[PDB]
Amino acid sequence: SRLNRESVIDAALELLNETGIDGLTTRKLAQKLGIEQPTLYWHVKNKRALLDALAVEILARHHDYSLPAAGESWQSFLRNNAMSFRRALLRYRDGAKVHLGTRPDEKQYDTVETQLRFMTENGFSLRDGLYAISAVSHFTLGAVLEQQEHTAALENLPPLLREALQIMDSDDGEQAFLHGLESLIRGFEVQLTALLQIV
Amino acid sequence: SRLNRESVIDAALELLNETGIDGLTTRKLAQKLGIEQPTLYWHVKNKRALLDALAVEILARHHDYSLPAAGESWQSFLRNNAMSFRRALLRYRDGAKVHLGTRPDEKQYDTVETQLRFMTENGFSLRDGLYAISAVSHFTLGAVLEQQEHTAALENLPPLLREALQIMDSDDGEQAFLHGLESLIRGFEVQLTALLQIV
Ligand SMILES: CN(C)c1ccc(O)c2c1C[C@H]1C[C@H]3[C@H](N(C)C)C(O)=C(C(N)=O)C(=O)[C@@]3(O)C(O)=C1C2=O
Ligand SMILES: CN(C)c1ccc(O)c2c1C[C@H]1C[C@H]3[C@H](N(C)C)C(O)=C(C(N)=O)C(=O)[C@@]3(O)C(O)=C1C2=O
Ligand SMILES: [Cl-]
Ligand SMILES: [Cl-]
Ligand SMILES: [Cl-]
Ligand SMILES: [Cl-]
Ligand SMILES: [Cl-]
Ligand SMILES: [Cl-]
Ligand SMILES: [Cl-]
Ligand SMILES: [Cl-]
Ligand SMILES: [Cl-]
Ligand SMILES: [Cl-]
Ligand SMILES: [Cl-]
Ligand SMILES: [Cl-]
Ligand SMILES: [Cl-]
Ligand SMILES: [Cl-]
Ligand SMILES: [Cl-]
Ligand SMILES: [Cl-]
Ligand SMILES: [Mg+2]
Ligand SMILES: [Mg+2]
Repeated sequence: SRLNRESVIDAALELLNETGIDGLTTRKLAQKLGIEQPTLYWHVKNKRALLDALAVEILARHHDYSLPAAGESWQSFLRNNAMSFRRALLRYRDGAKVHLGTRPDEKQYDTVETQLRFMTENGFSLRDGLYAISAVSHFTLGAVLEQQEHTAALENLPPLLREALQIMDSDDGEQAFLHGLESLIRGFEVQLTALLQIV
Repeated sequence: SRLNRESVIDAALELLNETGIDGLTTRKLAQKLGIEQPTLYWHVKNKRALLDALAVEILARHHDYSLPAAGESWQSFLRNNAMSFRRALLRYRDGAKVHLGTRPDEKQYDTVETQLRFMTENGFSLRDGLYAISAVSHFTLGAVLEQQEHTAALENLPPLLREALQIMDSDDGEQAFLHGLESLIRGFEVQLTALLQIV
Protein backbone atom coordinates (compact mmCIF):
# COMPACT_ATOMS: atom_id res chain seq x y z
CA SER A 1 0.00 0.00 0.00
CA ARG A 2 1.01 3.73 0.19
CA LEU A 3 4.43 4.35 1.67
CA ASN A 4 4.44 8.04 2.32
CA ARG A 5 5.68 8.96 5.76
CA GLU A 6 2.16 9.49 7.12
CA SER A 7 0.95 6.08 5.95
CA VAL A 8 4.03 4.27 7.23
CA ILE A 9 3.49 5.95 10.63
CA ASP A 10 -0.16 5.00 10.54
CA ALA A 11 0.64 1.36 9.97
CA ALA A 12 3.38 1.29 12.59
CA LEU A 13 1.02 2.73 15.23
CA GLU A 14 -1.61 0.11 14.31
CA LEU A 15 1.08 -2.57 14.62
CA LEU A 16 2.28 -1.18 17.97
CA ASN A 17 -1.25 -1.63 19.39
CA GLU A 18 -1.30 -5.21 18.04
CA THR A 19 2.18 -6.33 19.09
CA GLY A 20 3.51 -4.06 21.80
CA ILE A 21 6.95 -2.52 21.62
CA ASP A 22 9.00 -5.69 22.08
CA GLY A 23 6.98 -7.59 19.48
CA LEU A 24 7.11 -4.80 16.93
CA THR A 25 9.49 -5.59 14.09
CA THR A 26 10.19 -4.15 10.67
CA ARG A 27 9.42 -7.56 9.15
CA LYS A 28 5.95 -7.40 10.67
CA LEU A 29 5.51 -3.81 9.50
CA ALA A 30 6.43 -4.80 5.93
CA GLN A 31 3.74 -7.53 6.16
CA LYS A 32 1.16 -5.07 7.36
CA LEU A 33 2.03 -2.68 4.51
CA GLY A 34 1.87 -5.59 1.95
CA ILE A 35 5.45 -5.03 0.87
CA GLU A 36 8.74 -6.92 0.89
CA GLN A 37 11.39 -6.07 3.50
CA PRO A 38 13.82 -4.36 1.08
CA THR A 39 11.02 -2.06 0.00
CA LEU A 40 10.39 -1.07 3.60
CA TYR A 41 14.11 -0.44 4.23
CA TRP A 42 14.10 2.38 1.60
CA HIS A 43 11.47 4.06 3.83
CA VAL A 44 12.38 2.90 7.40
CA LYS A 45 16.00 1.95 8.14
CA ASN A 46 15.54 0.09 11.40
CA LYS A 47 13.33 -0.30 14.45
CA ARG A 48 15.18 2.48 16.35
CA ALA A 49 14.50 5.01 13.61
CA LEU A 50 10.87 3.93 13.61
CA LEU A 51 10.42 4.20 17.37
CA ASP A 52 12.05 7.62 17.43
CA ALA A 53 9.59 8.81 14.84
CA LEU A 54 6.63 7.29 16.60
CA ALA A 55 7.54 9.04 19.86
CA VAL A 56 7.46 12.35 18.05
CA GLU A 57 4.35 11.73 16.00
CA ILE A 58 2.27 10.39 18.94
CA LEU A 59 2.76 13.74 20.66
CA ALA A 60 2.26 15.73 17.42
CA ARG A 61 -0.99 13.90 16.84
CA HIS A 62 -2.43 13.67 20.32
CA HIS A 63 -0.65 15.88 22.86
CA ASP A 64 -2.80 18.94 22.48
CA TYR A 65 -1.72 20.96 25.55
CA SER A 66 1.97 21.64 24.64
CA LEU A 67 1.54 25.46 25.19
CA PRO A 68 -0.03 27.71 27.87
CA ALA A 69 -3.40 29.37 27.09
CA ALA A 70 -3.19 33.19 27.02
CA GLY A 71 -2.93 34.46 30.60
CA GLU A 72 -2.59 30.97 32.09
CA SER A 73 -0.74 30.52 35.37
CA TRP A 74 2.37 28.45 35.31
CA GLN A 75 0.70 26.02 37.80
CA SER A 76 -2.27 25.48 35.51
CA PHE A 77 -0.05 25.10 32.49
CA LEU A 78 2.01 22.36 34.13
CA ARG A 79 -1.19 20.63 35.27
CA ASN A 80 -2.82 20.77 31.85
CA ASN A 81 0.43 19.89 30.13
CA ALA A 82 0.98 16.84 32.34
CA MET A 83 -2.56 15.58 31.88
CA SER A 84 -2.17 15.95 28.12
CA PHE A 85 1.22 14.19 28.07
CA ARG A 86 -0.18 11.39 30.20
CA ARG A 87 -3.16 10.88 27.89
CA ALA A 88 -0.96 10.89 24.78
CA LEU A 89 1.40 8.31 26.34
CA LEU A 90 -1.53 6.08 27.30
CA ARG A 91 -3.12 6.29 23.80
CA TYR A 92 -0.90 3.50 22.37
CA ARG A 93 0.20 0.23 23.80
CA ASP A 94 3.62 0.59 25.42
CA GLY A 95 3.43 4.29 24.49
CA ALA A 96 5.49 5.38 27.50
CA LYS A 97 8.21 2.82 26.56
CA VAL A 98 8.21 4.26 23.02
CA HIS A 99 8.80 7.71 24.54
CA LEU A 100 11.47 6.57 27.00
CA GLY A 101 15.01 7.62 26.18
CA THR A 102 14.02 10.15 23.52
CA ARG A 103 15.01 13.78 23.62
CA PRO A 104 13.25 16.75 21.95
CA ASP A 105 13.27 16.46 18.17
CA GLU A 106 14.01 19.43 15.90
CA LYS A 107 10.28 19.42 15.21
CA GLN A 108 9.60 20.08 18.93
CA TYR A 109 12.34 22.68 19.54
CA ASP A 110 10.14 25.74 19.34
CA THR A 111 7.62 24.10 21.64
CA VAL A 112 10.12 23.15 24.30
CA GLU A 113 11.80 26.59 24.00
CA THR A 114 8.44 28.25 24.57
CA GLN A 115 7.81 26.12 27.67
CA LEU A 116 11.22 27.08 29.13
CA ARG A 117 10.79 30.75 28.30
CA PHE A 118 7.30 30.70 29.82
CA MET A 119 8.68 29.32 33.07
CA THR A 120 11.43 32.01 33.18
CA GLU A 121 8.81 34.71 32.51
CA ASN A 122 6.94 33.44 35.58
CA GLY A 123 9.88 33.95 37.91
CA PHE A 124 11.83 30.66 37.54
CA SER A 125 15.47 30.70 36.82
CA LEU A 126 16.20 28.58 33.74
CA ARG A 127 17.63 25.88 36.03
CA ASP A 128 14.67 25.87 38.41
CA GLY A 129 12.26 25.87 35.42
CA LEU A 130 14.16 22.95 33.89
CA TYR A 131 13.95 21.08 37.19
CA ALA A 132 10.18 21.61 37.33
CA ILE A 133 9.60 20.58 33.72
CA SER A 134 11.83 17.47 34.16
CA ALA A 135 10.14 16.50 37.41
CA VAL A 136 6.69 16.63 35.86
CA SER A 137 8.00 14.67 32.85
CA HIS A 138 9.59 12.03 35.03
CA PHE A 139 6.67 11.66 37.37
CA THR A 140 4.24 11.39 34.45
CA LEU A 141 6.35 8.88 32.54
CA GLY A 142 6.93 6.84 35.69
CA ALA A 143 3.25 6.69 36.49
CA VAL A 144 2.28 5.70 32.96
CA LEU A 145 5.14 3.20 32.58
CA GLU A 146 4.10 1.44 35.75
CA GLN A 147 0.47 1.43 34.65
CA GLN A 148 1.26 0.07 31.17
CA GLU A 149 3.99 -2.45 32.16
CA HIS A 150 2.09 -3.75 35.12
CA THR A 151 -0.75 -4.51 32.68
CA ALA A 152 1.83 -6.07 30.30
CA ALA A 153 3.13 -8.30 33.15
CA LEU A 154 -0.35 -9.62 33.97
CA GLU A 155 -3.86 -14.80 50.80
CA ASN A 156 -0.73 -14.28 52.95
CA LEU A 157 -1.21 -10.52 52.34
CA PRO A 158 -0.90 -8.29 55.43
CA PRO A 159 -3.92 -6.01 55.89
CA LEU A 160 -2.75 -2.57 54.83
CA LEU A 161 -1.06 -4.04 51.78
CA ARG A 162 -4.22 -6.05 50.97
CA GLU A 163 -6.26 -2.88 51.30
CA ALA A 164 -3.85 -0.70 49.34
CA LEU A 165 -3.85 -3.24 46.47
CA GLN A 166 -7.70 -3.17 46.56
CA ILE A 167 -7.55 0.64 46.19
CA MET A 168 -5.08 0.34 43.28
CA ASP A 169 -7.02 -2.41 41.56
CA SER A 170 -10.05 0.07 41.60
CA ASP A 171 -9.00 2.72 39.06
CA ASP A 172 -6.46 2.85 36.25
CA GLY A 173 -3.92 5.04 38.03
CA GLU A 174 -5.52 8.45 37.36
CA GLN A 175 -6.49 9.36 40.93
CA ALA A 176 -3.05 8.63 42.32
CA PHE A 177 -1.39 10.47 39.42
CA LEU A 178 -3.51 13.57 39.84
CA HIS A 179 -3.00 13.68 43.60
CA GLY A 180 0.76 13.33 43.17
CA LEU A 181 0.74 16.01 40.49
CA GLU A 182 -0.89 18.50 42.86
CA SER A 183 1.74 17.73 45.49
CA LEU A 184 4.49 18.27 42.97
CA ILE A 185 3.15 21.57 41.69
CA ARG A 186 2.51 22.94 45.18
CA GLY A 187 6.09 22.06 46.16
CA PHE A 188 7.39 23.89 43.11
CA GLU A 189 5.32 26.94 44.19
CA VAL A 190 6.62 26.89 47.76
CA GLN A 191 10.16 26.85 46.29
CA LEU A 192 9.55 29.59 43.78
CA THR A 193 7.93 31.99 46.24
CA ALA A 194 10.78 31.42 48.78
CA LEU A 195 13.31 33.30 46.58
CA LEU A 196 16.42 33.47 48.82
CA GLN A 197 14.57 32.65 52.10
CA ILE A 198 15.30 29.50 54.16
CA VAL A 199 12.39 27.20 53.54
CA SER B 1 29.30 -24.15 37.87
CA ARG B 2 27.13 -23.98 41.06
CA LEU B 3 23.42 -23.64 40.42
CA ASN B 4 22.03 -22.72 43.78
CA ARG B 5 19.65 -19.80 43.67
CA GLU B 6 22.27 -17.34 44.91
CA SER B 7 24.80 -18.34 42.26
CA VAL B 8 22.24 -18.28 39.45
CA ILE B 9 21.23 -14.76 40.56
CA ASP B 10 24.85 -13.74 40.72
CA ALA B 11 25.48 -14.85 37.17
CA ALA B 12 22.29 -13.27 35.85
CA LEU B 13 23.21 -9.90 37.39
CA GLU B 14 26.69 -10.13 35.83
CA LEU B 15 25.04 -10.94 32.50
CA LEU B 16 22.56 -8.06 32.86
CA ASN B 17 25.50 -5.61 33.17
CA GLU B 18 27.08 -7.17 30.06
CA THR B 19 24.01 -7.40 27.83
CA GLY B 20 21.31 -5.09 29.11
CA ILE B 21 17.76 -6.24 29.62
CA ASP B 22 16.79 -6.74 25.97
CA GLY B 23 19.97 -8.70 25.22
CA LEU B 24 19.67 -10.91 28.28
CA THR B 25 18.58 -14.42 27.38
CA THR B 26 18.44 -17.75 29.16
CA ARG B 27 20.66 -19.22 26.43
CA LYS B 28 23.32 -16.65 27.29
CA LEU B 29 22.88 -17.31 31.01
CA ALA B 30 23.38 -21.05 30.46
CA GLN B 31 26.63 -20.19 28.61
CA LYS B 32 27.83 -18.02 31.43
CA LEU B 33 27.07 -20.78 33.95
CA GLY B 34 28.88 -23.38 31.73
CA ILE B 35 25.76 -25.52 31.44
CA GLU B 36 23.40 -26.73 28.73
CA GLN B 37 20.00 -25.05 28.31
CA PRO B 38 17.93 -27.97 29.67
CA THR B 39 20.02 -27.90 32.83
CA LEU B 40 19.25 -24.21 33.28
CA TYR B 41 15.51 -24.77 32.72
CA TRP B 42 15.35 -27.01 35.85
CA HIS B 43 16.55 -23.92 37.77
CA VAL B 44 15.10 -20.94 35.77
CA LYS B 45 11.93 -21.50 33.73
CA ASN B 46 12.03 -18.44 31.51
CA LYS B 47 13.29 -14.88 31.22
CA ARG B 48 10.19 -13.45 32.96
CA ALA B 49 10.75 -15.60 36.04
CA LEU B 50 14.38 -14.52 36.05
CA LEU B 51 13.64 -10.80 35.74
CA ASP B 52 11.04 -10.99 38.50
CA ALA B 53 13.60 -12.53 40.78
CA LEU B 54 16.28 -10.04 39.86
CA ALA B 55 13.97 -7.12 40.66
CA VAL B 56 13.48 -8.52 44.13
CA GLU B 57 17.06 -9.49 44.79
CA ILE B 58 18.55 -6.16 43.59
CA LEU B 59 16.54 -4.42 46.29
CA ALA B 60 17.26 -7.14 48.90
CA ARG B 61 20.95 -6.79 48.20
CA HIS B 62 21.34 -3.06 47.75
CA HIS B 63 18.30 -1.06 48.88
CA ASP B 64 19.36 -0.46 52.43
CA TYR B 65 16.87 2.25 53.47
CA SER B 66 13.57 0.26 53.24
CA LEU B 67 12.56 1.24 56.86
CA PRO B 68 12.50 4.46 58.94
CA ALA B 69 15.22 4.96 61.59
CA ALA B 70 13.82 5.15 65.14
CA GLY B 71 12.16 8.54 65.62
CA GLU B 72 12.57 9.54 61.96
CA SER B 73 10.12 12.00 60.43
CA TRP B 74 8.00 10.76 57.61
CA GLN B 75 9.59 13.44 55.34
CA SER B 76 13.10 12.20 56.08
CA PHE B 77 12.07 8.60 55.64
CA LEU B 78 10.63 9.24 52.18
CA ARG B 79 13.76 11.21 51.24
CA ASN B 80 16.15 8.53 52.46
CA ASN B 81 13.98 5.78 51.03
CA ALA B 82 13.85 7.43 47.59
CA MET B 83 17.58 8.04 47.49
CA SER B 84 18.17 4.40 48.41
CA PHE B 85 15.69 3.10 45.81
CA ARG B 86 17.26 5.33 43.18
CA ARG B 87 20.78 4.08 43.96
CA ALA B 88 19.66 0.43 43.91
CA LEU B 89 17.93 0.92 40.53
CA LEU B 90 21.03 2.58 39.08
CA ARG B 91 23.38 -0.18 40.36
CA TYR B 92 22.68 -2.49 37.36
CA ARG B 93 22.34 -1.77 33.71
CA ASP B 94 18.68 -1.32 32.80
CA GLY B 95 17.92 -1.82 36.51
CA ALA B 96 14.86 0.44 36.40
CA LYS B 97 13.49 -1.54 33.40
CA VAL B 98 14.03 -4.76 35.40
CA HIS B 99 11.95 -3.23 38.20
CA LEU B 100 9.21 -1.87 35.94
CA GLY B 101 5.91 -3.70 36.08
CA THR B 102 6.73 -5.67 39.22
CA ARG B 103 4.63 -5.60 42.35
CA PRO B 104 5.73 -6.34 45.94
CA ASP B 105 6.86 -9.94 46.35
CA GLU B 106 5.88 -12.06 49.35
CA LYS B 107 9.44 -11.51 50.51
CA GLN B 108 8.79 -7.73 50.65
CA TYR B 109 5.31 -7.82 52.22
CA ASP B 110 6.36 -7.04 55.77
CA THR B 111 8.52 -4.19 54.51
CA VAL B 112 5.81 -2.58 52.42
CA GLU B 113 3.27 -3.11 55.25
CA THR B 114 5.60 -1.35 57.66
CA GLN B 115 5.99 1.59 55.27
CA LEU B 116 2.19 1.95 54.95
CA ARG B 117 1.62 1.62 58.68
CA PHE B 118 4.36 4.18 59.33
CA MET B 119 2.65 6.68 57.06
CA THR B 120 -0.74 6.11 58.80
CA GLU B 121 0.94 6.56 62.20
CA ASN B 122 2.18 9.95 60.97
CA GLY B 123 -1.30 11.24 60.21
CA PHE B 124 -1.90 9.98 56.62
CA SER B 125 -4.99 8.12 55.76
CA LEU B 126 -4.09 4.81 54.12
CA ARG B 127 -5.16 6.27 50.76
CA ASP B 128 -3.15 9.47 51.15
CA GLY B 129 -0.13 7.44 52.37
CA LEU B 130 -0.47 5.14 49.37
CA TYR B 131 -0.61 8.15 47.06
CA ALA B 132 2.59 9.55 48.60
CA ILE B 133 4.47 6.26 48.44
CA SER B 134 3.33 5.68 44.81
CA ALA B 135 4.26 9.21 43.78
CA VAL B 136 7.77 8.88 45.15
CA SER B 137 8.07 5.45 43.49
CA HIS B 138 6.87 6.77 40.15
CA PHE B 139 8.97 9.89 40.20
CA THR B 140 12.08 7.90 41.16
CA LEU B 141 11.52 5.20 38.55
CA GLY B 142 10.77 7.82 35.90
CA ALA B 143 13.93 9.75 36.64
CA VAL B 144 16.12 6.65 36.62
CA LEU B 145 14.45 5.16 33.53
CA GLU B 146 15.06 8.33 31.59
CA GLN B 147 18.66 8.47 32.80
CA GLN B 148 19.37 4.82 31.93
CA GLU B 149 17.43 4.66 28.61
CA HIS B 150 18.75 7.95 27.38
CA THR B 151 22.24 6.51 27.91
CA ALA B 152 21.09 3.29 26.14
CA ALA B 153 19.83 5.38 23.16
CA LEU B 154 23.17 7.16 22.75
CA GLU B 155 23.28 23.72 15.80
CA ASN B 156 19.68 24.77 15.02
CA LEU B 157 19.06 24.67 18.81
CA PRO B 158 17.19 27.67 20.27
CA PRO B 159 19.06 29.28 23.18
CA LEU B 160 17.18 28.19 26.28
CA LEU B 161 16.98 24.65 24.97
CA ARG B 162 20.72 24.73 24.12
CA GLU B 163 21.44 25.97 27.62
CA ALA B 164 19.11 23.53 29.35
CA LEU B 165 20.75 20.61 27.48
CA GLN B 166 24.17 21.95 28.61
CA ILE B 167 22.91 21.88 32.22
CA MET B 168 21.60 18.31 31.77
CA ASP B 169 24.72 17.08 30.04
CA SER B 170 26.64 18.31 33.22
CA ASP B 171 25.55 15.80 35.88
CA ASP B 172 24.01 12.34 35.80
CA GLY B 173 20.50 13.38 36.83
CA GLU B 174 21.03 13.56 40.61
CA GLN B 175 20.60 17.31 41.09
CA ALA B 176 17.34 17.45 39.19
CA PHE B 177 16.06 14.33 40.98
CA LEU B 178 16.86 15.67 44.42
CA HIS B 179 15.30 19.06 43.70
CA GLY B 180 12.14 17.41 42.39
CA LEU B 181 12.05 15.11 45.41
CA GLU B 182 12.04 18.08 47.78
CA SER B 183 9.17 19.65 45.84
CA LEU B 184 7.23 16.43 46.03
CA ILE B 185 7.73 15.93 49.75
CA ARG B 186 6.87 19.54 50.59
CA GLY B 187 3.66 19.24 48.57
CA PHE B 188 2.74 16.10 50.49
CA GLU B 189 3.32 18.04 53.74
CA VAL B 190 1.16 20.98 52.69
CA GLN B 191 -1.61 18.44 51.92
CA LEU B 192 -1.24 16.50 55.13
CA THR B 193 -1.25 19.56 57.40
CA ALA B 194 -4.35 20.98 55.59
CA LEU B 195 -6.62 18.24 57.05
CA LEU B 196 -10.13 19.36 55.94
CA GLN B 197 -9.11 22.98 55.09
CA ILE B 198 -9.33 24.41 51.54
CA VAL B 199 -5.78 24.58 50.30
C1 LIG C 1 15.50 20.80 27.16
N1 LIG C 1 14.33 20.09 27.69
C2 LIG C 1 14.08 20.56 29.04
C3 LIG C 1 14.40 18.69 27.65
C4 LIG C 1 15.59 17.98 27.78
C5 LIG C 1 15.60 16.59 27.74
C6 LIG C 1 14.40 15.90 27.63
O1 LIG C 1 14.41 14.54 27.54
C7 LIG C 1 13.23 16.61 27.50
C8 LIG C 1 13.19 17.98 27.51
C9 LIG C 1 11.87 18.73 27.33
C10 LIG C 1 10.70 17.89 27.92
C11 LIG C 1 9.40 18.66 27.69
C12 LIG C 1 8.19 17.77 28.04
C13 LIG C 1 6.88 18.55 28.03
N2 LIG C 1 6.02 18.30 29.20
C14 LIG C 1 6.63 18.80 30.48
C15 LIG C 1 5.63 16.89 29.34
C16 LIG C 1 6.09 18.45 26.73
O2 LIG C 1 4.88 18.85 26.92
C17 LIG C 1 6.64 18.14 25.53
C18 LIG C 1 6.04 18.55 24.26
N3 LIG C 1 6.63 18.23 23.14
O3 LIG C 1 4.98 19.20 24.22
C19 LIG C 1 7.86 17.36 25.60
O4 LIG C 1 8.51 17.07 24.61
C20 LIG C 1 8.24 16.73 26.93
O5 LIG C 1 7.22 15.74 27.21
C21 LIG C 1 9.56 15.97 26.83
O6 LIG C 1 9.48 14.75 26.31
C22 LIG C 1 10.69 16.52 27.31
C23 LIG C 1 11.98 15.84 27.29
O7 LIG C 1 12.12 14.70 26.85
C1 LIG D 1 0.91 -1.82 48.17
N1 LIG D 1 2.05 -1.00 47.75
C2 LIG D 1 1.75 0.39 48.02
C3 LIG D 1 2.46 -1.18 46.41
C4 LIG D 1 1.57 -1.50 45.38
C5 LIG D 1 2.03 -1.66 44.09
C6 LIG D 1 3.36 -1.44 43.79
O1 LIG D 1 3.82 -1.64 42.52
C7 LIG D 1 4.23 -1.12 44.82
C8 LIG D 1 3.81 -0.99 46.11
C9 LIG D 1 4.82 -0.66 47.22
C10 LIG D 1 5.98 0.21 46.65
C11 LIG D 1 6.97 0.48 47.78
C12 LIG D 1 8.25 1.12 47.23
C13 LIG D 1 9.19 1.60 48.33
N2 LIG D 1 9.71 2.96 48.13
C14 LIG D 1 8.64 4.01 48.20
C15 LIG D 1 10.48 3.09 46.88
C16 LIG D 1 10.29 0.62 48.69
O2 LIG D 1 11.21 1.23 49.37
C17 LIG D 1 10.24 -0.72 48.46
C18 LIG D 1 11.00 -1.68 49.25
N3 LIG D 1 10.89 -2.96 48.98
O3 LIG D 1 11.76 -1.32 50.17
C19 LIG D 1 9.37 -1.11 47.37
O4 LIG D 1 9.15 -2.27 47.09
C20 LIG D 1 8.85 -0.04 46.43
O5 LIG D 1 10.02 0.48 45.74
C21 LIG D 1 7.94 -0.62 45.36
O6 LIG D 1 8.55 -1.18 44.33
C22 LIG D 1 6.60 -0.49 45.48
C23 LIG D 1 5.66 -0.98 44.47
O7 LIG D 1 6.03 -1.54 43.44
CL1 LIG E 1 -0.66 -3.61 -1.06
CL1 LIG F 1 -2.62 1.97 -1.52
CL1 LIG G 1 4.12 4.89 -2.11
CL1 LIG H 1 3.52 12.06 4.26
CL1 LIG I 1 13.01 -5.24 13.78
CL1 LIG J 1 9.24 -10.77 12.97
CL1 LIG K 1 3.39 31.63 41.91
CL1 LIG L 1 5.91 25.40 53.25
CL1 LIG M 1 31.37 -25.24 34.85
CL1 LIG N 1 31.46 -24.57 40.74
CL1 LIG O 1 24.59 -27.06 41.70
CL1 LIG P 1 21.01 -20.26 47.47
CL1 LIG Q 1 15.37 -15.82 26.77
CL1 LIG R 1 20.79 -15.84 22.77
CL1 LIG S 1 4.19 16.91 59.12
CL1 LIG T 1 0.74 26.25 50.49
MG1 LIG U 1 10.70 13.28 26.57
MG1 LIG V 1 7.85 -1.46 42.55
